[PDB]
Amino acid sequence: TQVCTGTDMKLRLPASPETHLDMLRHLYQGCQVVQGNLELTYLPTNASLSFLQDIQEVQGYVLIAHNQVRQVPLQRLRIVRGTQLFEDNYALAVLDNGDPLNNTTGASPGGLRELQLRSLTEILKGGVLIQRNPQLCYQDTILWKDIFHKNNQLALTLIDTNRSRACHPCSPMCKGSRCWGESSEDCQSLTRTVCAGGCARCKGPLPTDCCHEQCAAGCTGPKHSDCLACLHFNHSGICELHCPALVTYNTDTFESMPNPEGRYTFGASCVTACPYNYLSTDVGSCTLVCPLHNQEVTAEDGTQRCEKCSKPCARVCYGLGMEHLREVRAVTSANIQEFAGCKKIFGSLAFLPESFDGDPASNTAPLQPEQLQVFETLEEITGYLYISAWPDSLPDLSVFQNLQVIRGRILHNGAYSLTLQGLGISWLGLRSLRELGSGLALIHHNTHLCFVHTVPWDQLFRNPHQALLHTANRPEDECVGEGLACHQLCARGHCWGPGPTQCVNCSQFLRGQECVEECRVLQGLPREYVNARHCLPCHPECQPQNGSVTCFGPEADQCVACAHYKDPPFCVARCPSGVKPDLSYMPIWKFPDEEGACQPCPINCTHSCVDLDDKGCPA
Amino acid sequence: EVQLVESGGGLVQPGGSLRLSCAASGFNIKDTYIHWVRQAPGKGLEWVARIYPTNGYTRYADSVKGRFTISADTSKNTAYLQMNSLRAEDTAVYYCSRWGGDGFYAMDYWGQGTLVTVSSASTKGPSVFPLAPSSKSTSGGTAALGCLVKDYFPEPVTVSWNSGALTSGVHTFPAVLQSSGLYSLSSVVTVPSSSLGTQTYICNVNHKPSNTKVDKKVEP
Amino acid sequence: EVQLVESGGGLVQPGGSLRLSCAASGFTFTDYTMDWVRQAPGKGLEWVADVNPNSGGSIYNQRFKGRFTLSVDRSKNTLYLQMNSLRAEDTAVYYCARNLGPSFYFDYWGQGTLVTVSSASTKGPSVFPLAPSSKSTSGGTAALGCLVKDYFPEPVTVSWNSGALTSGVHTFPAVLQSSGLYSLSSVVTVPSSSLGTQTYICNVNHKPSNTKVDKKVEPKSC
Amino acid sequence: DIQMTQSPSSLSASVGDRVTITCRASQDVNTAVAWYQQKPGKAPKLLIYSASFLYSGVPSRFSGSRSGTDFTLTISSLQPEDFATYYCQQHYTTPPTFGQGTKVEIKRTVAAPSVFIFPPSDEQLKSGTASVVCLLNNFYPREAKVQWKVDNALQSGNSQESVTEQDSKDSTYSLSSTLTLSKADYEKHKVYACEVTHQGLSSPVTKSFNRGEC
Amino acid sequence: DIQMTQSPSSLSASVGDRVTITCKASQDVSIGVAWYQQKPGKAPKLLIYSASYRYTGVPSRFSGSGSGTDFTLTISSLQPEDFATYYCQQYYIYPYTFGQGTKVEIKRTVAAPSVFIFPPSDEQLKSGTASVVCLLNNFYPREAKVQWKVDNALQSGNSQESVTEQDSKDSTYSLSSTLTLSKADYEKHKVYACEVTHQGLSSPVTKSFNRGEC
Ligand SMILES: *[C@@H]1O[C@H](CO)[C@@H](O[C@@H]2O[C@H](CO)[C@@H](O[C@@H]3O[C@H](CO)[C@@H](O)[C@H](O[C@H]4O[C@H](CO)[C@@H](O)[C@H](O)[C@@H]4O)[C@@H]3O)[C@H](O)[C@H]2NC(C)=O)[C@H](O)[C@H]1NC(C)=O
Ligand SMILES: *[C@@H]1O[C@H](CO)[C@@H](O)[C@H](O)[C@H]1NC(C)=O
Ligand SMILES: *[C@@H]1O[C@H](CO)[C@@H](O)[C@H](O)[C@H]1NC(C)=O
Ligand SMILES: *[C@@H]1O[C@H](CO)[C@@H](O)[C@H](O)[C@H]1NC(C)=O
Ligand SMILES: *[C@@H]1O[C@H](CO)[C@@H](O)[C@H](O)[C@H]1NC(C)=O
Ligand SMILES: *[C@@H]1O[C@H](CO)[C@@H](O)[C@H](O)[C@H]1NC(C)=O
Repeated sequence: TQVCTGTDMKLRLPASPETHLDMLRHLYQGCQVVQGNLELTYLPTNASLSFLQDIQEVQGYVLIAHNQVRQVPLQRLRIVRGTQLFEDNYALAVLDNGDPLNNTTGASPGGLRELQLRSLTEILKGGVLIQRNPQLCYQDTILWKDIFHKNNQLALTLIDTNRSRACHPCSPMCKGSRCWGESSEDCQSLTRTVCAGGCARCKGPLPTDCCHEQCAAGCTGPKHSDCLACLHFNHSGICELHCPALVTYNTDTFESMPNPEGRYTFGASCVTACPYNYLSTDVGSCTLVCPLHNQEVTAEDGTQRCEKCSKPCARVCYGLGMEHLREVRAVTSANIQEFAGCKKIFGSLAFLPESFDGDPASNTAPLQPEQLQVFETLEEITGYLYISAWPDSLPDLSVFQNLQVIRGRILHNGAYSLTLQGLGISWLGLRSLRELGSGLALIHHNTHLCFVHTVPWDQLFRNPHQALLHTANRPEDECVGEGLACHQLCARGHCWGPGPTQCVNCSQFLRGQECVEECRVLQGLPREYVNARHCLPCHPECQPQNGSVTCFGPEADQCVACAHYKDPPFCVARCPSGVKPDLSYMPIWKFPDEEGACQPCPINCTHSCVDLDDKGCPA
Repeated sequence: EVQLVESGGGLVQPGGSLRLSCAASGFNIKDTYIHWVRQAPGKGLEWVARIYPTNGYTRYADSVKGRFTISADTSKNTAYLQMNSLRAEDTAVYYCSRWGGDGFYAMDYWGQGTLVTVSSASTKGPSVFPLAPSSKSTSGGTAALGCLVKDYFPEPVTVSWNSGALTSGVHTFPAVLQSSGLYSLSSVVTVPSSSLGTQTYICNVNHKPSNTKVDKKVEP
Repeated sequence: EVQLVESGGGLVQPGGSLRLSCAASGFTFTDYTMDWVRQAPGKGLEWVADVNPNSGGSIYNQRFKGRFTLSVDRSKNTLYLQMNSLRAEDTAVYYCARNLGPSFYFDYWGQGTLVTVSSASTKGPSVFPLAPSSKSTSGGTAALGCLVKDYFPEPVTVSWNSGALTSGVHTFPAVLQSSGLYSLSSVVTVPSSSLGTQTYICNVNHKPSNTKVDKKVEPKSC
Repeated sequence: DIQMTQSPSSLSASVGDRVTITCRASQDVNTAVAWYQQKPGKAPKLLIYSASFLYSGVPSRFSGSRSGTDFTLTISSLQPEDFATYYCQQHYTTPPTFGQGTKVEIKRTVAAPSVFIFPPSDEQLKSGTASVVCLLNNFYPREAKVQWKVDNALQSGNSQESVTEQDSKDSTYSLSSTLTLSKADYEKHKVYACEVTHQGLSSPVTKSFNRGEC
Repeated sequence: DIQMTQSPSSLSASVGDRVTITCKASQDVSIGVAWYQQKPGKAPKLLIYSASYRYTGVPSRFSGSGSGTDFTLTISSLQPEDFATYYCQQYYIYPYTFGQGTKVEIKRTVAAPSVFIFPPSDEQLKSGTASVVCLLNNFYPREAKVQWKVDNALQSGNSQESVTEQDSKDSTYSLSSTLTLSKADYEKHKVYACEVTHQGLSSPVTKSFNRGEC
């Protein structure tokens, strides 16, 4: 996909800064459109970063900070938009790069030295910030107001030009001092200043060079289907003001008729349907959260839709960050009451250290692990899952055994979905877990933690991008000094924890939550049938023939026969006589046959058949 | 009284899908087995499926093995029937029933049944057209008056004798095979020589595939 | 949270046109369809229009068919509403609101504004006193004031000695007269024995006219 | 699985007579048999539960028995209201089967047809839908001999047979005997030919009028 | 349009009153229903959607009810915050039609209007707009049949009143009706009167001045 998701970790140091580089390389590989923010933080000179060349446009903003490289590979970047801004004030900030006068004799320690944003033409919103970067040249000679949008000139710009080295100029092959950088490939192009009059975008001094009005990033030819990247949208190479209509009206009655020509909205794109972890909308958008009075229903194909509840929509449990908890970081002893029996939590789940040793000042209880038994109906999580603390009593994450899927719409640090660190436990125990909708999985700094490399991560993603992050944990050669691994019966050795209850896919059978070798068909006392590798008893009457069995389905009438008596089709060990009518007849005093037929009574009452040639029917 | 309701069925495309219903009255299906029995109209009976709603365990006939799925809502105390992948010979009369009583493994209490005549939906109804009525040339002593139902597939019938005020003997010429599966059975009533001209013969067939109300009577 | 900002309310003559602006904030702009609803002063509400930020489709009244046009700017989350020729039938406070359900009904409501449809320009108030006579005063607790005749536009700032005493003050809701002019009356009930010495001064300023009025009351005999 | 023979599936008798029904099993089914009744338009309602016990709320003119695989429902007295299709089934094993559907009639004398005709008007005289309606009455029984007296032509495939619900004035039924070709017949032959033949007709009856009578 | 019929248009009550005001529709729209409260000089607020469901933040004393066209709005217990004009509305039928409004006042003790007539002024004697004010103040209930007179007969057509938005302190009514005439119209008669009738007092009182009495 040419479209991918940016991150949100403004000036925070990374979680695992040794590995933090290769988080990006899996992330921004071959992607052109960013749904988020290009954040380039703490990058040393050894970073081969040439995978960044396929990036055309960021919808959000671009931040580059605290790095140690000489040049950056951001040159096919056409335009930035700035849905979000940095500090509500900036859209392009390059800060604090190089080395801020530490005790380190290096010739080129880093610092971005030229612009080399070669394809950058326009900017819609925001400001430009350049501060505290000694290793920069060529930045002052740049006319920003052309790069600013003409009809959008919130023109705050702070460019600190304190340098620490000598800057010989660019190539004199530029028409003036307008240059990206020192090469003749690196001249600053123009789309507003040489333009004039009613023309806003022109590719030269002629009025014929003036571009189409819907074209943001300039034009090749003067038609709207000729341009480079367009202003409001991009529908199939046509730069319309709107996505086409999703309904056709009477114009008199305005009667609803479904237009099939229309499209949905998604960022800068009009697309037919929404991508994988998104939501189709009645208005025709692809968003993250359904609007009000609107239920994310289980759609027919799984490509979900928000739709109107006729009744009130149910109280669906809000997790972290949504509509009741939009600031609360951790989980307290107070909010945890709300998760009683919840199965599809809307919102995230975070396990901070302070989740478990609660503040008496902000007077919360240190949490009890017995209280964690409330998470056991949980099917699906839209939010993410932050885990940093865990009780030493528990060697596992067995609270989350029942959890199938984590969509991970809101992402941790704008990027992450499963976060595991700082525990020391040995396995997880995530026996239902099968699909991560987006985000990455990070596992680091845990003492005894084996079994992660055994997890078949191929079945758990819906892009060719999202990999696993193992580092800094229990060594694999020490995991066989244990002598334990996935069990015999795990399909291709794929297990969560140790033992028979832990395989991802079993090979033989299912006895509850326990893959077993065989089931009691012909061998043991609680005999159980087979339902496509599922072993269940009968109502306890497959009276085990030496070679066979006596009621197949748990409805007790199928394998062969009875055991003691027959109430046909069913069987008893004693012919019962109940009192609870629901129609006035009881099971009247059924006499057994020789061959087990509990057979009822000839006379109504007073005369015979109380099974012992006696009395017992009243009145 | 145990009383049930079977509603929703009728002519759908072959291969259709539909949840039927069966509502309790004065009992609970916590301790009751529910059933369905189809019947080709005028033909033999045939058990279909059964449920115990506390655990939802299903049995089936092999003709409907795996395709249909019984379902119930004991919280609503209202059993259902999700039908799936309707076939060529699904044209049959359904009924919902009970096994109330752990010895009483019988179905004497029912609902009413809704006919499910799912087929290719031929769109045509009858053709009712007059004559010159008199009493001159009776070959014997009896003439005729009625309205016969032809050209129809399936069978909804609205043949009126003054808005159904004379339900005396709608006769039957049991439905024959026409070209597109269209049918023909009687609603021409055998009459004496007593009801000639006393009541009008007005019949307007609300034939649900077409609503072929030929606002016209056969008048001999 | 969910709040709106509206602007564009001014004055027009019958016949011209005018823009509007509804600013929105604090919610997903492309998941709700902002609409327009009006209300006539002293009369009922009325639905105006309906538009998505997805097509720009002005879905509006057959009764006002072809007369008003919607143009959104979802880059700035702000839609414009144009005007057309009419003769004071639409002199109404205009409300921006979001279609809460995705059918036609509303929860939030802007502060809104009215646009005056008039070919008549401004006028200062015709000063008149509301003085009862020396005989026709109350037996102990009188009542008197100032008549605020024929000013334009709305609204005024009436007070008594810079709003000294509100004991029995009565500034009435204004009316528009049959010659088209706004007018009102404003009185105050004081004790009658205090009138022998004390006399209050009505301070009536109209800031778009930018003219204040200072006047006191005398029960002049005939 | 289980076969449930009902021999025959229809029979005729008189009011106040013994009933003898042959519901035959097929296998080692022991006991769990139930009888049923439904009238046309009704529900299948219980006759005998437990293979020998008449169900309550029903009068005791009935009888039950047990012999081998042929278990017999017996009513002492046939009644005109006691008239339906009749059924027997098992509940010994799943599936609960059925018998083929047996029937009890009210017998009368072997009799003759009656005098009726319905041709349509000229709007149904243009293109291929001919209602040669030959409505009958009074004849008995359903079982018939098949010959044709239609317009001096061979009739192999015109047969739209009929019998009705028994109204028992003389076990009234109405058999149908029709014809169908190119319907544009208002100027050639606006009427058609019918005659219905049966077992013991001492009165050959049919009806179709002649041309010119609209 | 469908006729939205709120009854009444105004009433008055005390604290803690179950008061039901309904908006019967002239055409069945029985599901798509809206409900609104607007304060004087403020925005509206949503109350009930679909005539059955209280919105988030709508307090417990409200109750959306009624199907068909009879649509039940009921404050079970009146609070001083609830003195506001309310609205019924459908959303079932294009185009989309509001109600007409129903004002809510407090019930309290009726009172005596401060009934006063007003002679003209001397700068009016250079102006010409013969504006005589019929002044009333501090009374209860709502309506007051008040009109002008000329010498024995009425005066209508060209006089205007001025009602007040009601107090919350004591909720007392005040009004100035101004008959505005010309100077020649003042110099035409003598006796110009005011037809003050109100339920808060008993006798129909007329207070007036004259030409020479001035
Ligand atoms: C607006 O939307 C349209 C469609 O909705 C879409 O146009 C896309 O434009 C790009 C760029 O021109 C196309 O990508 C090309 O694909 C062909 C086929 O593989 C390649 O040969 C092209 O190769 C060039 O770029 C490569 C980058 O790796 C180089 O290696 C190579 O040497 C060439 O320089 C190029 O990749 C794309 O096919 C279309 N269509 C679609 C459906 O994507 C684009 O989203 C927007 N276009 C504009 C002008 O705004
Ligand atoms: C990074 O690259 C430089 C050469 O550019 C090399 O000297 C240095 O050793 C590299 N860093 C590491 C950690 O190897
Ligand atoms: C540049 O450096 C000087 C000296 O440290 C200091 O004033 C500040 O950091 C910068 N000043 C300007 C004007 O850029
Ligand atoms: C497990 O493996 C078997 C191999 O036969 C396969 O058929 C089955 O679909 C697998 N199940 C899952 C849940 O992957
Ligand atoms: C099977 O054989 C064992 C001894 O071999 C005997 O005790 C038992 O009764 C037999 N039958 C069963 C288990 O049904
Ligand atoms: C027959 O027996 C049942 C239960 O034993 C009883 O409820 C019923 O009343 C009896 N019949 C009569 C007629 O009393």
